[PDB]
Amino acid sequence: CLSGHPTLPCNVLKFKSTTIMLDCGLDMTSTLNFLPLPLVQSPRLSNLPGWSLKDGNAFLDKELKECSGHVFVDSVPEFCLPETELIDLSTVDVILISNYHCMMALPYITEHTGFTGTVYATEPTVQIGRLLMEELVNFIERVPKAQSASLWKNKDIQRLLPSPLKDAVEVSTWRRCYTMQEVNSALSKIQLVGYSQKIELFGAVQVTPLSSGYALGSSNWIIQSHYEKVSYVSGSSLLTTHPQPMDQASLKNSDVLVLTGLTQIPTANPDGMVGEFCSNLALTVRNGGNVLVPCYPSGVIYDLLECLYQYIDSAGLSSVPLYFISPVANSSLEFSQIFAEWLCHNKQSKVYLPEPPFPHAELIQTNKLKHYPSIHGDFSNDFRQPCVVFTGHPSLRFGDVVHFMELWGKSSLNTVIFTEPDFSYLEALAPYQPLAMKCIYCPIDTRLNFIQVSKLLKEVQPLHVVCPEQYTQPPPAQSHRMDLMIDCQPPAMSYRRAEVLALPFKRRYEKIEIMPELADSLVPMEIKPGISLATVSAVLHTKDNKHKPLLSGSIPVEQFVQTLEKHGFSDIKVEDTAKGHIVLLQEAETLIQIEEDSTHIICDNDEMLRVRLRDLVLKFLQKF
Amino acid sequence: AGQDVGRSCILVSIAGKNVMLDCGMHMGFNDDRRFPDFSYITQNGRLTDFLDCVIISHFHLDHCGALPYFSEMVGYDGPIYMTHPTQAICPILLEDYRKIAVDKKGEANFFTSQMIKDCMKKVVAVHLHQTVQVDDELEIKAYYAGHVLGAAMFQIKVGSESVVYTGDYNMTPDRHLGAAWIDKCRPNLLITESTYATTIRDSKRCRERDFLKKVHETVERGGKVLIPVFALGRAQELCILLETFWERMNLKVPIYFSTGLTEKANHYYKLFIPWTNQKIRKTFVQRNMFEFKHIKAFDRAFADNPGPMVVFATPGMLHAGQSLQIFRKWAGNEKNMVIMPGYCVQGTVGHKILSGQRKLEMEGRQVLEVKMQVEYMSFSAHADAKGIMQLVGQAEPESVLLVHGEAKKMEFLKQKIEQELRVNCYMPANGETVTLPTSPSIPVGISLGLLKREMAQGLLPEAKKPRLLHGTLIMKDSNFRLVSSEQALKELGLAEHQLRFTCRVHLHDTRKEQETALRVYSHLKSVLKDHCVQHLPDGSVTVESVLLQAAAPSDPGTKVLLVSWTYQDEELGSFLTSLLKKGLPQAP
Amino acid sequence: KSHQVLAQLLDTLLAIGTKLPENQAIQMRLVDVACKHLTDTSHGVRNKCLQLLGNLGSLEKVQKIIGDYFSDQDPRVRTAAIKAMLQLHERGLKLHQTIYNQACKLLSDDYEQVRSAAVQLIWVVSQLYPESIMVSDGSWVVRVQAAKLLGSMEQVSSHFLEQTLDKKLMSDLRRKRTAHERAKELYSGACGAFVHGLEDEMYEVRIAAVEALCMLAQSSPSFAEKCLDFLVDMFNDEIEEVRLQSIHTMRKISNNITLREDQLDTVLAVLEDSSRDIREALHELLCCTNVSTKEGIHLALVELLKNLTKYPTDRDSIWKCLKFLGSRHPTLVLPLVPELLSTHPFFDTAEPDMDDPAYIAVLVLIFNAAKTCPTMPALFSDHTFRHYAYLRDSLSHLVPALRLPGRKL
Ligand SMILES: [Zn+2]
Ligand SMILES: [Zn+2]
Repeated sequence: CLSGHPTLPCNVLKFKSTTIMLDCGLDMTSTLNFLPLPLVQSPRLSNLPGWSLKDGNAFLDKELKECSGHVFVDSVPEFCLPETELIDLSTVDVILISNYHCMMALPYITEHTGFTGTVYATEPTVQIGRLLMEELVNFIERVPKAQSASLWKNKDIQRLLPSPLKDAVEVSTWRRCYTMQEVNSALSKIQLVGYSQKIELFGAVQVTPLSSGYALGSSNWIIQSHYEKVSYVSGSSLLTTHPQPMDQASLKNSDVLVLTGLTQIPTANPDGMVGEFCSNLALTVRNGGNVLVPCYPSGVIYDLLECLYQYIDSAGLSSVPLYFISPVANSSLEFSQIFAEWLCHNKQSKVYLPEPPFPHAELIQTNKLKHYPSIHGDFSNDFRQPCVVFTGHPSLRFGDVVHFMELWGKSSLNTVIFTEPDFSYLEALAPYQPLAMKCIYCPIDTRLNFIQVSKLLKEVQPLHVVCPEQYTQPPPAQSHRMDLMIDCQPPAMSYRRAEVLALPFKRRYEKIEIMPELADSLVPMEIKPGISLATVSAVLHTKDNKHKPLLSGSIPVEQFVQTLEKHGFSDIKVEDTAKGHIVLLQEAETLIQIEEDSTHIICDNDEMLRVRLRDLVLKFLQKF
Repeated sequence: AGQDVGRSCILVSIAGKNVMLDCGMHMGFNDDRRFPDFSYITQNGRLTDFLDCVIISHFHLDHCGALPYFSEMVGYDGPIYMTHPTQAICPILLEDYRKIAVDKKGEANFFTSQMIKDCMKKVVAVHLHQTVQVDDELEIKAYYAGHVLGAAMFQIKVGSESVVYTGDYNMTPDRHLGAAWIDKCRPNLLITESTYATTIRDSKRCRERDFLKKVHETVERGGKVLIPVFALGRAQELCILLETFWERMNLKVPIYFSTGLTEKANHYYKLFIPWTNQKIRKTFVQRNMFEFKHIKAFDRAFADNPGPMVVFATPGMLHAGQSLQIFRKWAGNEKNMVIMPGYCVQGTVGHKILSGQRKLEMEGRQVLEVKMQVEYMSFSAHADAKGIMQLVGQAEPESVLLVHGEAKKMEFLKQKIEQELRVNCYMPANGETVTLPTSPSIPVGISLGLLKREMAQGLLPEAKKPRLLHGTLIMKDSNFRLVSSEQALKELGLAEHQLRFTCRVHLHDTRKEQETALRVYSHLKSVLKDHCVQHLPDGSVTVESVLLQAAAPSDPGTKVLLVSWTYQDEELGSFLTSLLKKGLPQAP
Repeated sequence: KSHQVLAQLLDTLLAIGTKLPENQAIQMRLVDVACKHLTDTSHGVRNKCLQLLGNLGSLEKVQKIIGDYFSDQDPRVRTAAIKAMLQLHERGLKLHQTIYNQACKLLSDDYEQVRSAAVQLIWVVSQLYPESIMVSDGSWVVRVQAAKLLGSMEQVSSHFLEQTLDKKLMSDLRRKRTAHERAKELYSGACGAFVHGLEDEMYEVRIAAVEALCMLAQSSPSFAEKCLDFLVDMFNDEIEEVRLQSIHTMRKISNNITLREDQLDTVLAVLEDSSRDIREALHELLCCTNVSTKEGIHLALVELLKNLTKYPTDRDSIWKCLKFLGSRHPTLVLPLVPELLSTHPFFDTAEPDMDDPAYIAVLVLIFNAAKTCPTMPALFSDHTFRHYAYLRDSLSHLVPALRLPGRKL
């Protein structure tokens, strides 16, 4: 006997690791670690120069925490992981997946503690996640220096001594590595799951994807029992409409409406930010040197790719090619080429060489597009850098962007324009602040803007909507509301708050199959009898008609004496009292008293008359 | 109760299912060997445009031929939607069929192109396992199966009634095929397409072995190997295997093939590339399917009988001109190989000439002299003998319907059903053409149980009692669905009727009330022991549901005992009402 | 009170009783009885008390509880039951033979994560002892093959079935039920899963299939002559994993086998790509095997010469494999001696290069095949004797000692 309660161990607003439990389903939503957290350490680079080696000494004879402008750790970035301790992984059956993003911490919970069950997701997201983990481990294992940061994690009494932004986060269990074993031994468990499937896990609860349009496979799984509408939302967008835009034809009478992904930037304009980025790239290619745009692997970068392709009809002349440095670049390109069914209905997925998502990237490949998906001796043909280079990277410490930043660190000649807003200003450029670059941070991101979730809640008319984080308060360095409207009450979640907001009391299943029985007559409730021997098989008690009801109802004395006379009885004397009626039958000396909701019969030693009177009085009421 | 009114038993299967007041025509087909008699579908059984689900099976016209041509007469804007891969192959195949047959002054076909264009772009695509929103209380889900790289079965669920229409499902795939999936839904009506029932399917390795050895034997004698197949059908495996053979032996042969609009075939095959196996998906960076060598020649006009040459004709059984006009020269030569990669019905020209017609005309009193080594393989990739029994053994069906068989082979197909009588014995009735075969289905109503039924799960487990699991919670049917145990009294607005059956038994005894009280107390602990009875201080006894007191005595020789029992255990009291009637014991 | 509280308490009891004490006298038997008497109503502690009683072994005599619970309501509790019964198995406990009958009701479960363990259950109950019953000889193998035939329906329940059959093949292995499995049409066995389990799905089950194949071919000396064809024709799989596994399963069965025309399908794995880590395995395979005629010997020799002139970075492996080939069967090269080296009956000219890495291989092959040959120097040239005299005195790990009349000792 339990209820649904989300046990979330994270306080990340972009990602989520909620676990919406149930009575017998025990389902868990997507689980993700802290991706933007491993940036305070030294960046992982090859061919260590002399500039990033000799710096200021540590504070109080540490010899493991260098300092150059800010605090840094010269060791492994030491990837973060949520607590996930007060819930054992031995009673878990399935883990949910998001849009190719929520598997960075997936192999850490598959072959470590528990989770011996199955897993359900779609093909494009799982393939992009595989490529992401592959490029991540490829960027980690290059120059694999040993861990030398296992001393400041404990003894937190002195952890608050260093400068801020370093002691704000605690250390519970961080793994820092994948060893190329669980990452490829855990991927051989995924099943082929499409959109709106009928997998029917555990024989009672059903999940139905929604396929919201944000990226290639932004599916919002909707776990639901016989009578329940638990809705989980990972990512959605109502402005791009290219990758099968979101539809609201199913989530009408939702229950909890777990909303996780948000935009976090309400002041910027997508069209305006793309326009200013185009102007910036044009003005920096007109004069100066090469251009560097540190971006993520395949996914969100495709709109920027299409914009820079269509920008060739502007003041920017030719001879401005595009380099793409990524170990999984060719695989990502061929996967975007092969994946075309997950596009829009007729706007994008036309199949007549007009996919408008990936075919345009190959249509312009014959004019000026050299791929070169490596850095190990491939640019020896021509080296002048009149181009723009995009290097995939999980963060600003693992990818090859740090080598290129140390290559042409001179300012007024290159750009450091970013595309992912899941970082900061003073910490992201902390080891590179002794420069004079423009430091532009155009936030390319469209994830359920505040102007969209408002109209979504208006057209949904929801109830008991749960808020993911404590952002119900106005954000810092801003002067506005930027909150969500709730009629009943605004909930709250934290690192270890297992709040219970649900009550499924086995509403209606009944395992109805081959039910044939009589039906009585009444005003509006035609009651009937039931059958025993349910013989349940799997989450369904199919109580079929095969091999004690109580009584209720007032019995009239007038109809009683009428049926006594017309059945064969005689010499029956009836008198009245203050509220009841007393009837005497001379045979066997039967005395019967009928009061308001009361009947009492007294007779002598006789069996046949007793059972006769019993069956005569029992057919005057309805059986319940 | 479903009707499942079939329309064909040998070729051009256009069967329809009429269930739950909903008529769905699945894979409306038409014959390809006729003359103003069977060009279109047999639409004489219906004169309206009311359909519940118009779903086609696969690409080529053996099962989907009229749904793209006869749409001008019966045009609907509803369930005419199809799956996703049936959007680019269908237009080009109907185009080449028109320019091959309808362009030679045919009897009746699609004349105008605007009607074709609108009935093609009016179709809505369906993704993998995408449950399309039907009219009401209906769902269509498409599974995966590798037959023509884009074929799939559909399951129509209309009120606890699921019917699976599978088009030419087969096992043992290859590089250009996939594996069939059933999802284990346990349906009730299985309309299957059985083609190779008695002929057991051998392994594919020896198949490629005999194919390569016969190709080598034909090339050793400088014979023209002209293989006839569909435009974009089961010929992809043929061309890829002959390409691998050519690169393995390193020969300089021609190895030409018909154009058949090849400027878009590779594009359509490599663009989606989703209805295939994994062997092509893992290595999509090497271009294993497209971008081939030694097969870039056109055997349309440059195919002259001069030396050993490998040609690929775009015809199943030499329909109009592909394998009939362009292959008539290499038919009379003693050294000529004509490999057939399909097995059509016994109504075409090439199939009839290969079967038993060693000397027959082509069109009208043509050259009948034809001596060669024409031998057809089993590369049709149709329903094999093992896949059908594996499916009927893994699905546990209740009714098996055989459609799209043959004329005489169907007589043996039912014999295969006899084998099913040992494994999946059920109502397996092979309906003929235009012969409806109804079937009786269950009710499967809908109810609504409250939380009280959960209490029935407590007494069911951790107990040894039988035949008593849910002997409570009487039905409370109303405008809505709801049953309860005690909440019915609350929702109907009344209380529990107090029923207390009372009798006054007489006992013959002259002893004291305490004596008879102790006597009846010791007697109630002898015949029954599962009932707990306590003694009151005044000198009476009371069962957990029955009370026994002593009324006013009198003749003092008789004692009057007032017994009272509540209706809840009334019958139990009846049993008690029996004991005092078997007399008084002789021990005191 | 709560559902998770009882599970946490049971886990604490298991951690406090099945990790330190692990003994008798109310250390492993009292907790098991307390967990068995703490049953629930609906999926409360069943999945937990099952592994509780699993990790607590009472004594070497407790199976009736799992026997009657094998027909419970939730199918996810059958998984806990089967893992607990496997934990009881791996400690002995004298498993009875009746469970196999119950195992029949586990073959048709209509669910996942149960049949993958049901095949393991039938394998272990067949491998316990084939008595007390035809007579458990080649009987459970038919059920295992029938369960593994539906490989396309589950990618996890097919590899486990093959891994279980790998050890189940150690039974009597009647030929009537073994020879008919290698064909589609059965000749009691009425299933396939041998010629239909390879080209069906991803290679993670093909690996287990060929593992079971080599495991059953190592024990039984027969069955190899009819499976070597199938083991050879599975090379054109365009997968970097199946190729090395085929090399391994052929090297592990390199005994009492023949090779007449199936060599071209297994040697061409070196021309399609580099295969730096597979080339040594292929060379080790080609040297330990036997060749029927001299045509295969000539083909292997010209292919090794091609690999040498195309990749001279692995000449040591080539010399070692040629040494092994010459030591295995020296007679098969006797009718090929005047054809390998360019010699003339009345000219004796065209002396090849000394430091040529193409002729030293043939020289060392001839010298290694010259061990048990009756008259080897009868067909030698003039410089062959001095070449042998120079190679023998320079290296001894590749050129053996002979009895040439020109040399001494
Ligand atoms: Zn067909
Ligand atoms: Zn077909």
